Amino acid sequence: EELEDDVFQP
Amino acid sequence: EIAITHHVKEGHEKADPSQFELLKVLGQGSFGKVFLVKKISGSDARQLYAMKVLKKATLKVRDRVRLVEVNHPFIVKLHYAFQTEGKLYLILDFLRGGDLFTRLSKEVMFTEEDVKFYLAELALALDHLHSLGIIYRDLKPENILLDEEGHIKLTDFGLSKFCGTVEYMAPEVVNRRGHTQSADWWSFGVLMFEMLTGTLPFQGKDRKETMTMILKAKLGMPQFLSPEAQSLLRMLFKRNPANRLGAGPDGVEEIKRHSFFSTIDWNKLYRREIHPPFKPAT
Ligand SMILES: C[C@@H]1O[C@@H](Oc2c(-c3ccc(O)c(O)c3)oc3cc(O)cc(O)c3c2=O)[C@H](O)[C@H](O)[C@H]1O
Repeated sequence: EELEDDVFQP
Repeated sequence: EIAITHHVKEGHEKADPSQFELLKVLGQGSFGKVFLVKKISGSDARQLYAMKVLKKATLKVRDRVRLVEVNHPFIVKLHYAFQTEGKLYLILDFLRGGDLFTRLSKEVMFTEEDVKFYLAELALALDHLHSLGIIYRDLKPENILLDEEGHIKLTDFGLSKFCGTVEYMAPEVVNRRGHTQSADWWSFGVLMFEMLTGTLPFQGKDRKETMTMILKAKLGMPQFLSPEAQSLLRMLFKRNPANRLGAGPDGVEEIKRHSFFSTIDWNKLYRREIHPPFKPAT
């Protein structure tokens, strides 16, 4: 993984 | 060609063309030539079943990760699947007056209220299959049918044209590093995005670009969505499966409690006491 868990922007 | 992934029971045996006998052959519209058949042997002996005979289709038989058999209101099931004489025979539940959800998706737009209904029924169906030991990996609108009354009928079998549709696959599936049932709740979110926005959240010109988006893309939240829908999409579209809604022990309960489904009486829904937003022709 090591990936941005949140996909939608803030 | 078409790829049917059959999630068979443990111990469930293969079938033969002679073991069933044809009563009617009809056209279920988009289902095509459907043979209606009744079984001669086994527990299912004397049961009406739809038969499809497909010429260009590949059968994969994945056993269930894993007793009482039951007919879930929002699921159609592949009972038997045999390749005989160069033809793929599929024995499924007869879905009288069935239609494709993709048909409705093109013809009419859904309100968020409409999406709640179909997604609520799909979540019940998906959790039933998860409870049966089935992980979908590539749940997609093509796996979603509608019955004569307008209720969702989820196929318990895979349908792809591990061949699956990358656009609906969670990161952990795309990575080919491991997945659990939580990968299917990401796809549930992809469906929700496409139902509510009409477009796919992750789509490139090629599978590598589409894969990359799943793994790395930062998405703009469609702001015309209700706050509840935005939150559910934000909570389902989590790349770490451990941070995803529906990955905990209560599974679909984490999703059924979300503010987006707050208007659903899940008990009434299972009893088919909530009337579908669109009623098929009859
Ligand atoms: C395996 C599918 O069989 C036929 O459609 C049926 C489908 C179906 C499913 C998903 C799709 O995306 C789709 O286009 C069709 O589902 C059935 C379910 C049943 O329980 C019984 C049936 O006879 C069909 C049934 O006849 C159609 O020939 C379809 O083209 C083919 O892909």
